[PDB]
Amino acid sequence: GISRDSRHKRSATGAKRAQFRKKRKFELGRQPANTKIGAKRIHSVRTRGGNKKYRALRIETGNFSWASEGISKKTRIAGVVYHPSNNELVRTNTLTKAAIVQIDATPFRQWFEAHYGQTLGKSKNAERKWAARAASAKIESSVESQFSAGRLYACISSRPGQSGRCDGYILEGEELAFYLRRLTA
Amino acid sequence: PRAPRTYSKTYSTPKRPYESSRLDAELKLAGEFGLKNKKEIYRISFQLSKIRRAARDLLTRDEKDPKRLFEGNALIRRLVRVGVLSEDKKKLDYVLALKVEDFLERRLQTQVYKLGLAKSVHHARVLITQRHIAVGKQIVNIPSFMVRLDSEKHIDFAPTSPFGGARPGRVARRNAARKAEASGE
Amino acid sequence: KLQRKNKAKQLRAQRILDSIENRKLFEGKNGAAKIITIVPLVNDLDPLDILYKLLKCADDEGIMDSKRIFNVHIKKFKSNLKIIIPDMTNFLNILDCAKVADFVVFGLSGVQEVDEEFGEQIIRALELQGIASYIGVISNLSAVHEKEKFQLDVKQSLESYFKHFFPSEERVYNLEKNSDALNVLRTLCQRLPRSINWRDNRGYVVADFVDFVESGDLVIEGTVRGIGFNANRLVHIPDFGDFQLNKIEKITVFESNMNRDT
Amino acid sequence: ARGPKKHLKRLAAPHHWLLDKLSGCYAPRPSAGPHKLRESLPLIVFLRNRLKYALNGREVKAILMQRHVKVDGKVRTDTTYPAGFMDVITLDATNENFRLVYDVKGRFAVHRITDEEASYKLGKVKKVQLGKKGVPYVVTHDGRTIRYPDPNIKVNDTVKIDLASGKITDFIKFDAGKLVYVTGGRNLGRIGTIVHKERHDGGFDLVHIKDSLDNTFVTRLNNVFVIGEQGKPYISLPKGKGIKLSIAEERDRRRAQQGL
RNA sequence: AUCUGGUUGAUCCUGCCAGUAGUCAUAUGCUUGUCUCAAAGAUUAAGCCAUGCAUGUCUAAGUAUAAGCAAAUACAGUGAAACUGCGAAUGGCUCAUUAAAUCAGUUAUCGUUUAUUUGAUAGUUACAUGGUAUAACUGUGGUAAUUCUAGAGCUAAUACAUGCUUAAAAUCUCGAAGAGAUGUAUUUAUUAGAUAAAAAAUUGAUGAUUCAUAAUAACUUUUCGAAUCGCAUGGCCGCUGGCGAUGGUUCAUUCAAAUUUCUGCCCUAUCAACUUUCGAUGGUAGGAUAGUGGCCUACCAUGGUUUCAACGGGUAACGGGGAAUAAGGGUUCGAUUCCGGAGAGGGAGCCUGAGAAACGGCUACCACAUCCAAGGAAGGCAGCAGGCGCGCAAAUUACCCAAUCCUAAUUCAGGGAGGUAGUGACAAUAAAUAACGAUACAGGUUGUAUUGGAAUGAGUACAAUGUAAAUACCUUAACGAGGAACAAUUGGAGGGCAAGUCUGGUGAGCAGCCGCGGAUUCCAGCUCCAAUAGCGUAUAUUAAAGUUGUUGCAGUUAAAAAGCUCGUAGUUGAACUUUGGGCCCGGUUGGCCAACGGGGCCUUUUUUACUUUGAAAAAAUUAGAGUGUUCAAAGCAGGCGUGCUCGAAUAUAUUAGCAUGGAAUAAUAGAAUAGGACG
RNA sequence: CUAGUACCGAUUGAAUGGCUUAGUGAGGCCUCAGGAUCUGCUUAGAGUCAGAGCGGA
Repeated sequence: GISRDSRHKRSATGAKRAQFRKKRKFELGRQPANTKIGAKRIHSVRTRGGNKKYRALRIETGNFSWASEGISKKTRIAGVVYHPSNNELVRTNTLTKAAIVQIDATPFRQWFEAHYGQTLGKSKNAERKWAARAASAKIESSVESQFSAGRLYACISSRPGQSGRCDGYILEGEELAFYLRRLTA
Repeated sequence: PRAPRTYSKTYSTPKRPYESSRLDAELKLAGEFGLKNKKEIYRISFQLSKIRRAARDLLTRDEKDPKRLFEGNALIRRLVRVGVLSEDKKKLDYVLALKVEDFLERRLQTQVYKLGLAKSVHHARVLITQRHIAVGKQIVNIPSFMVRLDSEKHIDFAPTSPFGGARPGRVARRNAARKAEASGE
Repeated sequence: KLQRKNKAKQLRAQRILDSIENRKLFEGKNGAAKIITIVPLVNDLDPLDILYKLLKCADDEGIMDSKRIFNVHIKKFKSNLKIIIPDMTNFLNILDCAKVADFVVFGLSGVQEVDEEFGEQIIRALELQGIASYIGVISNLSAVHEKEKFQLDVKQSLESYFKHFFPSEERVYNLEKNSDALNVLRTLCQRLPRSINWRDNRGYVVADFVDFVESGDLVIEGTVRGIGFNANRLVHIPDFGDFQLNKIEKITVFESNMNRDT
Repeated sequence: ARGPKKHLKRLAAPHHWLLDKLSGCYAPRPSAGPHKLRESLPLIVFLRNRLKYALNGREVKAILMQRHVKVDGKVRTDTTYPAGFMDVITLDATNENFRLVYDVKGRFAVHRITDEEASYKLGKVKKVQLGKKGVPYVVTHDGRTIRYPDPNIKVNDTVKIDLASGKITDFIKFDAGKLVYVTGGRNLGRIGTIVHKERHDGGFDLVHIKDSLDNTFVTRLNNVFVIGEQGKPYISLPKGKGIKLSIAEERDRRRAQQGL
């Protein structure tokens, strides 16, 4: 099938090469996953040594990190908005590593308003905790203004076709400014 | 497959076939020592050739070179043992002065003549091939056997022959029987 | 390099096709029979012992009678054989029989050696008229058994004698051994004979049957083996001289069209 | 080849086994085990060729299946089990113990030892590292892994192991003035003391050795095995003490003694 | 190591030819007695193949109700079939393809996978669950046909699928107490993994890491954490216990695999420019893989190699260890016993598995080709033996697991792998075909002819030995030589080149070369010479050959200096810089002394080439030490009293890489707008 | 007359091989679908009597 051999290429001088040997099994490749947003569908593939890979086909939820707050939540993925390698991936809503996506914000708000006791837009045990934390309740304005619409920008950091699952982190600082310019341009 | 058996050729052919002066010298040796072939002469001159090649090589090495000491002493020791070189001439420069007659003189065929027992080199050869001579206990039947200096004391008729003390041979027995039978007539 | 290789390949294709064209004549029961003749060089032997020991190794007893010509098909090699036995009383009839054979099987005796006044003269005469091919055979070597090394001593003597007349051959088979007799049978089936130059430039046939009609019109049926026949030819029969054929048919008819030699 | 190879043709076998050329087409291929193939000694070669207790390969198997032979205190029955340097072999019947150690020619000697010394072996430290849950361990040249080593032990040190229980009882640091055994290369089988070591970053370190006749030689560090303090070997040495002799010296001794 | 013959009527040169010797170089002709040893369908056709065989396997220890056999009421000995597990990816064969490819020496994984062996390692989640189950078996059948298989009725597991049980403490979150969480594996994001030195307003390793390892928040469609087998029958008053077998997570180890750094290859310019569309060179992101990388995709830049020979063409080209030829330097060869690569008629694809792009596995196409009831079915000898074809050119359709070793659940089964015998003037070692008296004659104890006792194996054979069983060798009772018919050949006799003024015939034959003959060269008979169980011929190659020349040729007149000058690549290039003199130590060798080597002190005191020493360069082969195989070629053995004991050395191996001592010879750099050194 | 040696060059006679234009394309593998059959649970057929509905292969 697909082969990863170097034998078929020209040499660096430009010379053409003759065929040395038939294709070996230890140098094969396989076809892409092209995973889409949908409802969970995962197959598995038997790899060298008897190990396993998981080949995600359809996915709908992932694990995302609020890195400056230090917490992770499971949440639903809404769609693909920008991709550095190829604009066709945006049209098709194909998920790969380094895609930029929007995610449902509500699990993070519910955490925040309980943890700091303050709206993001009752008993002594609670008030004492909020008072200690209150010094850290400030948040980046470029992030906070997103919560009115219910969606946040995030970047995919796992490889879905190799591991079967889609994980990432929320855009947070200089990165957020960069992609906002690219995205409005 | 099993490892190869090694073998080598033991004689060399003179490079000019009809050099008349050489033909005369060879025939005198064969008549003197009772040889059957020129090959028996070629064999000896082939051995003598290699001894000189080795000795001549060592003489390029300085004295007290450890290799010249070790291998030079071995070669001299080994020729003295058979009596080809006198223990007076026990020095490496004299090895270059040996000649063919020094080796032929040591063959069992000629020693059995010099000791008596036989009465010509032609008579001596017949006895050896017919199994009458022993060296120590062992019957020997090869004329070219090189007699080492220790063995000369122990050359004698074999125990299992006439001349050595056994029963008369097949023809003597037949004659006695017919005459005895006729004497009964 | 490619066209070098290509030429060599398509040349080999011709050679191989040519080898088939030769062999098709013997290819099977639909093909022609091969003519074998047995000639014992000593009256001690009786030729029926020779043939019988051969037929055993065919491994079909349905093969194995008031006659001296036999037609056999051998299933084991899909081969058609005709055996002719001459009458060993008529010296001249031996030459005539052997003159038509593809294979002559020489029988040798381990017990009694060939006599110069008769036995050798058979061999010498056959060589000088020419022989399509020859095989040396022994059938009775166990009659001098003491140990088979004593049999080998005799067999070596017979081979040295036989090779004097036929230096192309270096083996004489012992039919008392199954391996040899099978080897002989295989050769007769599989191998092609030499041609005979003076014969094959003429046509010849051997009679399967003969019939007479009214001064006569003698009918013969058989198989063509030479260069061929034409109805306008002339035909020689060795004991009787020349005669004219009037018709031919194929088992279409051909007739002597009188625009012919006389 | 499409996978591992099961056969070893004769002539390709290690030369120090001293097989003859002509007795057959093949040689015993060592099984996977504690020691590297090229420098192990299969049990069949020990029992048959050295001790002469067996005439055939078949008779060797008849011995092992009675469970007479044990290596480092455990019974073994695989004919091609790879014993190696510093192992202890015990034959209970006959009441004999042997330690595998090199002659100065670089061959495994037949060296007999007392019933006391059969309790322990030496091991060279190949690495030291933290395992899971943070437990440290050491690895020896014969592939043992030992939990909780003393924090002083470092690579190239040598360690004394009790064969029962399998626990460390002593160690010696790699340092100048120690005795060493050479276990590879052209100088295989010699014994001497460390003069000094050469550092070569990104390369191979070299060690300078001096023997008791004050000859000197140099070897790669990988070939060096520490065996004790100066003049105090931790084990009994084979006959001849690892002193190399020139060919002239050997000839003189033989004809002096053997030649009277 | 250093030859001889052939160009005038008469010579000396240049030049080539003829002769001579070797060949683990093949073929072929004549001849052939003994012992040891031994290659063998490579060359042409990687052409085509009848028939048989070449891979299976069980222990005390996975599954037994054979309606098998043979003699403790669940069973208990032995054991066909079948399920399960493991193996079949090793071995054996061949050399078609292939010219920076394969390969050799030398490196790297901080860039990755690994059945098995060996050593470590899981208190965290019922006194024994289910057929979503079936083979062998019993019984009813189909088809010309194959290792074809349908319908029906039974029953097992270490097969398949499910699912429990065992301590205490600490910490964190939520909330007064309480309640909840925590093993290991997976995926992501954060945190620790320190370090030269002092005064005021706990911590591992490396040459080197985002190493090893630990901590926090979560995630998984939910990995693993014993529903198993043999033997033994103890301790405490129904509880507790021993020695083993087979499995299982992760780490290390062993047998391995993949990729990779540096330098090295035959002929050709009647091949000078080549690569980039359709990846050519590089950058960023992604996909795919066990994993690095244009390996592939999107976007972007315009690069990469070359007269120090790129690119193209040829090879009757698999690479290397090696073989023949010995003054030295070289020339020619390596299909073939060891190491590495590739292939199974030609191309492509893929299942199972730790491992295959497998062909004694499967699927398709192309080319061949087998059986048939004409509906269909089946195929791969460059495994062993054998056949056809080809050609100058190559063995038996034999016996056996006794040795060497390999595989399996295994001491036991299996192995055309391997061994034994047959065929065998490929090559190699030893070595018969006669010795000695008398008489007569001649000679100085040696020749030439009638005559007599002794000696022996070739061969045959009782026996023992040999061997898995045999044959043969080694040993041996009996028999076994007088033209000792128990009878040695193959080429020559002008010269090169040993040996005929012999004799008869003749006026087609001989001759590598010069020549003979209308006879020393032809033919026949005597005699003589050479090598000899061997000798001759053809073809290729090496030496003599200084007719390929670096060592080491030649160019006025013999083959060969270009009409002439300029000039890039290439080769080559003047002299000069610390020299000399003192004073200690000092090893080796020979007579305190001399020579030859070496170290220290005093006297103003950048980068390469080259050479020495060392580690490395598989075994066999080569050179070489020891040892009475009866000697030898061989082998690695074998000695000594009649239990004791020495061995299986040593050397060589261009070049490239690594470590180290030297400073002659030959290159390179430095302070001149000082922008220099010491400060 | 015969033998020997070659050139074109007609048929493509009648094939073999390389390059190339246009058109077509077996098979297994990955993937979107399909669902002959088999089977678990469930209000409910009887003291197997159905039906329905929710799953797995």
